[PDB]
Amino acid sequence: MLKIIIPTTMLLPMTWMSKHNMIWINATVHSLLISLISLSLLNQLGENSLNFSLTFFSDSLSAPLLVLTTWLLPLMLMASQSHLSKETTTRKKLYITMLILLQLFLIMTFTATELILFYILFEATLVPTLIIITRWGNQTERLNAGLYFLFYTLAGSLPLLVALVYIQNTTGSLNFLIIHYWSHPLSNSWSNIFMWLACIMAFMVKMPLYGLHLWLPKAHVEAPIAGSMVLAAVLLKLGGYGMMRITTILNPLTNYMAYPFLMLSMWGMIMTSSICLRQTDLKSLIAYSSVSHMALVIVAIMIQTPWSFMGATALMIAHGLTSSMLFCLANTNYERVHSRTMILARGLQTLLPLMATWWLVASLTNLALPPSINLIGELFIITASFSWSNITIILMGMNMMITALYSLYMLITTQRGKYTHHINNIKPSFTRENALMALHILPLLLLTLNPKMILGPLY
Amino acid sequence: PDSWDKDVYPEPPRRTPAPAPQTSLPNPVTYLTKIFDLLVDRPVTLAREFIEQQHAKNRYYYYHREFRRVPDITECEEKDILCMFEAEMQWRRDYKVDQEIVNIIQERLKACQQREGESYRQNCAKELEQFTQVSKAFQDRYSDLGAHYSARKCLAKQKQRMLAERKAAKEAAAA
Amino acid sequence: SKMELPDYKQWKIEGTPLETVQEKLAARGLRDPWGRNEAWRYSGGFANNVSFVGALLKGFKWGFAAFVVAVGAEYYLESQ
Amino acid sequence: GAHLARRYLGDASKEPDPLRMPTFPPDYGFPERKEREMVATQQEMNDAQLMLQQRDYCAHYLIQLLKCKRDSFPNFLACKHEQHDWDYCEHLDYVKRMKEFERERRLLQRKKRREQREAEMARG
Amino acid sequence: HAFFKAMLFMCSGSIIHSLNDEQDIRKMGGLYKAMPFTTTALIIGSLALTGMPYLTGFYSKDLIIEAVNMSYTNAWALLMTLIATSLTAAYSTRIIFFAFLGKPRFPPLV
Amino acid sequence: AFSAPAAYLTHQQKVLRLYKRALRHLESWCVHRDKYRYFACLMRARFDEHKNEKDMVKATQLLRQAEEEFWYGQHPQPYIFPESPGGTSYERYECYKVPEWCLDDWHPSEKAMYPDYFAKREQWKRLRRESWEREVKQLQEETPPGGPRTEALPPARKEGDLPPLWWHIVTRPRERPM
Amino acid sequence: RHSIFAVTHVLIPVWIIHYYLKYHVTAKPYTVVERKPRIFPGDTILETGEVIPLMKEFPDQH
Amino acid sequence: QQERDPWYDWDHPDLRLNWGEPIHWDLDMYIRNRVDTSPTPVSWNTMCKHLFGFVAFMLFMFWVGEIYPSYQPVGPKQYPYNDLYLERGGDPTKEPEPVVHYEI
Amino acid sequence: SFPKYKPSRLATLPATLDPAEYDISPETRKAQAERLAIRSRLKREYLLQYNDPNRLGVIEDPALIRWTYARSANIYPNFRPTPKTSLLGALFGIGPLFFWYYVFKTDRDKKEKLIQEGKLDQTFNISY
Amino acid sequence: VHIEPRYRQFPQLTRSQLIQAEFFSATMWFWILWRFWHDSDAVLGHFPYPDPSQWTDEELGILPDDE
Amino acid sequence: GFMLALELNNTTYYLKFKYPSQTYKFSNMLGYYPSIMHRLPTYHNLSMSQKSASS
Amino acid sequence: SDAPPLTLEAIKDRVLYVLKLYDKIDPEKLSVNSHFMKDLGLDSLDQVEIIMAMEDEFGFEIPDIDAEKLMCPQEIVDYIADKKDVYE
Ligand SMILES: CCCCCCCCCCCCCCCCCC(=O)OC[C@H](COP(=O)([O-])OCC(O)COP(=O)([O-])OC[C@@H](COC(=O)CCCCCCCCCCCCCCCCC)OC(=O)CCCCCCCCCCCCCCCCC)OC(=O)CCCCCCCCCCCCCCCCC
Ligand SMILES: CCCCCCCCCCCCCCCCC[C@@H](O)O[C@H](CO[C@H](O)CCCCCCCCCCCCCCC)COP(=O)(O)OCC[N+](C)(C)C
Ligand SMILES: CCCCCCCC/C=C\CCCCCCCC(=O)O[C@H](COC(=O)CCCCCCC/C=C/CCCCCCCC)COP(=O)(O)OCCN
Ligand SMILES: *OP(=O)(O)OCC(C)(C)[C@@H](O)C(=O)NCCC(=O)NCCSC(=O)CCCCCCCCCCC
Repeated sequence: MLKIIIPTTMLLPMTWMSKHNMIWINATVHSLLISLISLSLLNQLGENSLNFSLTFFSDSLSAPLLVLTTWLLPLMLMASQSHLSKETTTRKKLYITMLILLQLFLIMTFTATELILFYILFEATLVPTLIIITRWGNQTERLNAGLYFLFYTLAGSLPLLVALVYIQNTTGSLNFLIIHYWSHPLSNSWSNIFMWLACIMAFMVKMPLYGLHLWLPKAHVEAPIAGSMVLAAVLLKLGGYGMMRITTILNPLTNYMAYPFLMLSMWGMIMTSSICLRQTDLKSLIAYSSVSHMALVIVAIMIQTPWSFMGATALMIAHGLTSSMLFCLANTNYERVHSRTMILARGLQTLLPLMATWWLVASLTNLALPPSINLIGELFIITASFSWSNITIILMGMNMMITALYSLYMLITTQRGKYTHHINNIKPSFTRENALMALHILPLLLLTLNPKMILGPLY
Repeated sequence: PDSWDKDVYPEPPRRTPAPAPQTSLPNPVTYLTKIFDLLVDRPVTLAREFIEQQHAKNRYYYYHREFRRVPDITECEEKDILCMFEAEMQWRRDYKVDQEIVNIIQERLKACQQREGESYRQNCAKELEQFTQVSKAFQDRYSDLGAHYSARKCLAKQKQRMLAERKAAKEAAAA
Repeated sequence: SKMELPDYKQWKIEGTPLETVQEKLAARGLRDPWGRNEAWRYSGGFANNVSFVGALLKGFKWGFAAFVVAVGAEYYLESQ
Repeated sequence: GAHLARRYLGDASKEPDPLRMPTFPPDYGFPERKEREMVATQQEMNDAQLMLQQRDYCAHYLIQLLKCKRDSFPNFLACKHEQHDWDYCEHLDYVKRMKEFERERRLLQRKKRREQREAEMARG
Repeated sequence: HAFFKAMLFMCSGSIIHSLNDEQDIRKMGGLYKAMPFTTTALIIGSLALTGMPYLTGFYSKDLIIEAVNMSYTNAWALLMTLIATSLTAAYSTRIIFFAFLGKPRFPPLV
Repeated sequence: AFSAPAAYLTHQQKVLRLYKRALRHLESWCVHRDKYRYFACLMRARFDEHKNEKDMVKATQLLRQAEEEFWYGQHPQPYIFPESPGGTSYERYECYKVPEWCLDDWHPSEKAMYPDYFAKREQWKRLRRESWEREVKQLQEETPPGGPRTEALPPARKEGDLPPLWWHIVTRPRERPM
Repeated sequence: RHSIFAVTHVLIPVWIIHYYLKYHVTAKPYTVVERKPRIFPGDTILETGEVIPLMKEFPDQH
Repeated sequence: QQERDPWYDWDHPDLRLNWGEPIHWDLDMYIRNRVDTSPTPVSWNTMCKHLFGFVAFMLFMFWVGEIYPSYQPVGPKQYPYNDLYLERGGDPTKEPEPVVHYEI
Repeated sequence: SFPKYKPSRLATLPATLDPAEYDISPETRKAQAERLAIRSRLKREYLLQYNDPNRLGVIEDPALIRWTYARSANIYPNFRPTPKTSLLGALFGIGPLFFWYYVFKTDRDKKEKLIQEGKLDQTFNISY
Repeated sequence: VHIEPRYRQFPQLTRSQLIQAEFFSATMWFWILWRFWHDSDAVLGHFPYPDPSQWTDEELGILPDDE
Repeated sequence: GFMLALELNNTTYYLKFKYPSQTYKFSNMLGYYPSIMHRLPTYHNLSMSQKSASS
Repeated sequence: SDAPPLTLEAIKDRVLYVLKLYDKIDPEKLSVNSHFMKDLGLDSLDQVEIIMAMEDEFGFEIPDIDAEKLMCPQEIVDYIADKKDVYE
């Protein structure tokens, strides 16, 4: 596993020893090379994971997450170099250092064998994101949003630590393999109920679960393009990965304690999908759609069936790619008009046709158009929920109806109609932005031909 | 063809009727079939025979991997991790093999339904019975284990089923 | 291209239902000042139009002739 | 339908119910009924792959019609005799069904009339 | 239905194109002689749609009606089907009468 | 759509608008031409019946009842011209309308084609640039100190001037841009 | 140039499809399943040479 | 936004808005790609009455026609081999009750 | 004389049927003139920047910023806990959750009770 | 083909379109007449509807109201 | 249907004008289904999406 | 193809053609610069019908606030030319 970690570490002295006009080129090239190297982890087994050493291991669940995390960094560098042009060399290198540190922390988090190390890295990921949001954000709210990002997570994650060090004091180990093999049932008691709550809510906050989701429309909106990209694509999936990992020790209590969270998630799908219909901010609309999509993965993990787990993995990967592309597309318009109001700039299909095509593809993939992996994950989760309960089909389908509504609306408001007259500074799209959307969307369509690569260990 | 086994993928003797014409009009289907044979089939078989001659010049083989039988979870101690790991791997392999057996039976059923045409309800009772038996066995073994399944959970399910059967037998013997 | 408008003095309501409208309006003490403007809709090739049944039987005569000649030929040819 | 008007507007007990019919034994009035004869064997019907609704007492004529279709394929105007025979057999089946309907109807209007006459003969 | 419905729509589009993107039948006058081919095509299509015997629609629609008439059917469904069969000819007559018969009602620049 | 609106519509304008609307809806009802002419003459006689009413209250009441009668008797599906706000081709060609400033972002290879057109465009741009200050000064001097009471704009008054705020009116894309 | 279109858009695709079906698709069982041909009385089997007996002496109500 | 004059020279013709004028709290719902409050030739609460009455009458007539179906004066269709018992599912080891059809 | 038209929320009253346009006062004319003056001044202010050759970018509309700020950032500072607000929030945020919980619990208890006594016809239910 | 707008006159017509329309109308009518003369039973039926009142009580096996 | 449609269409040639009946208004406005179902449910959903769900 | 490129002379010819077909207007006294009120002695209701006749002639609708101002055929021709982007 060190063959991926060490080059990511070497990215730092490389960036700090590069020329003032050569940091972006070298960083992008070597991050793409690291992604190519990380592609080798997709060769998984059918019975047990890839145990590299006592500290790091890779399963079929963490391999696609690793690949996506390594792939996102070149895209973040490509999207960030536009608005950081007037920045000084030292601060450019500091921003690239923040991105590299975030990638390294995510790489170590997705492969840690022991739960305490996983928690340590999973919490260490907060610092670079907070620094990026609160230092390179554009508006005055970026400070407050930062606080919302910091204290929402910690208030959920601090009890988790108290749980973890407790478990090692009773079972003797926190290694995932030992925990899986030596699993024991959870008795129905208040102490076990609160231990279940402590081991779960830390991942519910990061999803975010409906009710504890207020930090996301702030953090995603006020963050820069790379911050929002890393927040939507990868940082939201940490909760899902941790919950899928830790639900082993929670049975059979998960049958009883999941009802409030299940109800919250199935109603939050409708609530957030309806909120998306009336949103004057485009970035806020994308952020709320992210919560609407993550509620489905919450339900899938809670119902605890193999089809649900496969659907959750596929939906996590697909949503990461789709949300990253949508945030990039919104940022392209923002860098022209310097406003996030959706109705300010209209009829952009006439002026930017290829960008309109990118918008159409992103919108179609967002609403789970078959045979995209978004649709595969959504349909697997729907079938698992229908097996869990038939009446669920009333809600999920309703959500689908709303999902296609606010998506195409978002496409109609910005791309169709007539252009606003007073705006006259809409320059043709650069090759960098078009390449960014192409690199966002081509793997998304490529993953259709090989879905088993992103279906998790339950395949 | 010899690519697959005919005992595992059976089919009826393929009775077909000989052409018996009644009118003097020409058959367009025969003319088009001759055109397809002369224009499409012959170049394809020529290219394939060339490819086969090329393949025959380099003959190398690949082997089916054989796995030894290791003790199951029933023979492992409570906290002995090594035999537990080996038994769990063997159980996962057996689970995959059972899945593929169910897949083969389902393929038989699908081929039956398509082949028999309008008499599929009567001429495919054997396939339906085989699928019902295999599905019942698979449901008894692996159903309701859920995610995070293991050999221990399957053993517990089998023990519970055996207790239920023993109680039912004792109740029946009291009459 | 290279065409000019027809003479405007030829548009007379004579022989058209605009005469009927003019008479029923004169029976009320009123006049139609725009009657000529519409006379072109009743003057030339638009003067006569077919009815619904005649429209349905557009090619009934020729088709019936073909049908009867074919039937007469076949009936006498069948008596070999 | 007339029968619909008579059943729905008149007395329903005087006319048959199509769902529950026939309500009388097949030998209630007939002195001797011979069993209906079927020409095509089950194996012939199975091999011809006839539809289950198409597998009726008129199946042999349908088999002949299908065979004549397949034999003279390019001339799709040749099976007039076979199609006519199959249609005539289906027509005979339909008139047999109508005969059964009328027999059942008049059996019902006869039975209740006899019972009411017996009751009236026992008034005093 | 595919055949005559598609060709009826092409006839409607031909009329619309020839009348300067005008789709209201109130401004379509006498096109029986002005557009003989489109007129005959729409007449044939309306006849086929209404179930004229031995046309394309006769071999399906009339058999459908006769099948509904001899089935254990909801009586209201049968009655509504017959009324719809009448209304089909009703609106075909509307189209033909208001698009091809009478006097022209379009702008004079032909 | 070119004329600046007024603060209110006088009685005469309201009656004229009602007359035009009633005639249009009557034509929608009376499909045939001669019937429409007959009933349009009837409606014109009905309107002329009270052409010289001097009682303003009575005139307003008559207009109110006429409006009520029209609203009750309006056609549910009135005829609309194809390019009218309700027509089938209202905003059909807006997707083909491209603003002229986009031509400033063309690559020099694209501007290599159509050289005379871009020379004339440069002449037009110079003419626009050279006359902006005079138009601003004219607007400042003509406008009352409180502000413009209406949206009407004054024409050019000197010899070498252009009417103020003329660029976007003159440089409209087209009615059929493609 | 007379019929170049008919070989680049029909002949090459049908060659490729026929090769893929004949030598790859049917290499696996049950990939191409055909409906059983209809067998009528009096038919002759091409495999075993069997002759299906006639349909039992029609009543001949003509 | 649909009720506003379409012949006015709006600053945003598609949205029918002028620059600087106050914007309705619910503009995004009235964008005229959406909910319309334009006056109708027939008043509300009359269209509702007509539509609900038509739908209820249709449903009640369909239920009545279900209660009073339409059929032909024929008996049940007769099938030769025990009502095609072997074809209709099978179970050849049962020998069901013989259904007997006689000529009439 | 004719069936009267009555307005509704989704079918508003037409301008021609509104009596306000048929009872005019000098103050009404003054109000209309003032509205026209405000609209004309706004139109002039917009057109001056719209036709400016030096201007490059987007003309900033204070009304749009006010609309977005009121819809997003001005809501909580102007919120007060009232019986109406508390009741509406409690209902619309709590009632649906317990309603769906009751529905799903009832259905799942029925299904589990059916499973326990072994009458559900779970044949061919391999995948879940 | 090159025809001009006429402005209140009947539009110019070509021989080909008129003869094609007439030919196709005649073809449709000939087809209808030919099929009717050959396949009348498809419209007027082929078999007669029997009258149930004409069936005797001996054909249907009906006892003479005394048994 | 052909005959009644033709007769009522030829009726329009007469010089008589009368206001439409309620049946014609129902038929022409598509049974008031778009006029109701595209306005009431859409308004209620779009109002609840902001008044309660968002605010 | 589509409609021919109509010109200024065509618009003027059509406008004068429609006006000459109006019974209240004498064709001889009618001119391009003839005012509808001063020269021809018409009223406002007549002007509305003239505008409607123009709309039916050219197949497009003129808004009332623009229609009230057109007082001679030359104004109508200029308005139609501005509508249809006719420069010659
Ligand atoms: C074979 C044995 C069977 C023999 C049967 C006996 C012989 C035939 C029976 C006669 C049946 C009707 C025939 C006359 C057609 C009507 C034409 C007409 O002028 O009508 C005048 C008038 C409309 O004329 P208008 O407004 O003055 O015209 C304006 C201009 O002309 C505007 O001009 P335009 O150019 O726009 O044209 C407008 C349009 C006409 O504009 C219209 O839309 C009005 C026409 C309505 C047609 C409705 C016919 C079927 C309706 C079925 C409804 C089912 C139940 C629904 C009830 C829901 C209750 C809420 O004109 C047309 O395009 C042609 C009209 C269609 C003619 C062809 C119709 C044939 C099919 C119907 C007859 C059935 C024959 C086959 C049956 C076979 C079965 C065995 O409508 C009516 O007054 C009568 C309508 C008939 C049904 C309405 C029933 C009363 C409604 C309220 C009842 C009380 C409800 C209380 C509350 C209950 C709550 C539970
Ligand atoms: C906005 C979203 C934020 C996140 C929301 C998270 C939801 C947390 C809720 C936890 C779900 C279950 C917790 C406890 C399980 C059952 C709870 C109780 O209602 O059940 C009864 C419990 O009985 C009584 O109700 C005791 C609880 C009453 C006191 C608790 C206060 C609950 C009020 C709601 C507080 C709001 C929660 C969120 C705080 C911010 C069952 O009766 P009993 O058979 O005897 O007990 C069985 C449990 N045993 C086995 C451990 C003994
Ligand atoms: C953004 C908001 C997120 C909120 C996160 C906080 C919720 C976490 C839930 C409470 C965490 C406390 C659990 C600590 C770890 C549990 C480990 C454990 O099992 O210890 C239990 C003890 O469990 C406890 O003591 C925990 C009691 C709770 C103490 C702190 C109260 C905090 C609030 C609790 C209720 C709120 C929970 C939901 C919060 C909702 C937020 C919206 C048993 O220990 P023994 O003493 O050995 O008992 C067996 C031998 N007789
Ligand atoms: O000639 P101008 O100078 O242009 O002005 C003429 C006018 C008469 C308007 C003006 O000079 C004048 O003096 N107006 C006085 C007020 C007045 O005339 N009040 C009466 C209103 S007219 C009226 O009542 C018309 C009755 C017809 C009802 C119309 C509804 C149509 C039914 C719907 C058909 C579908």
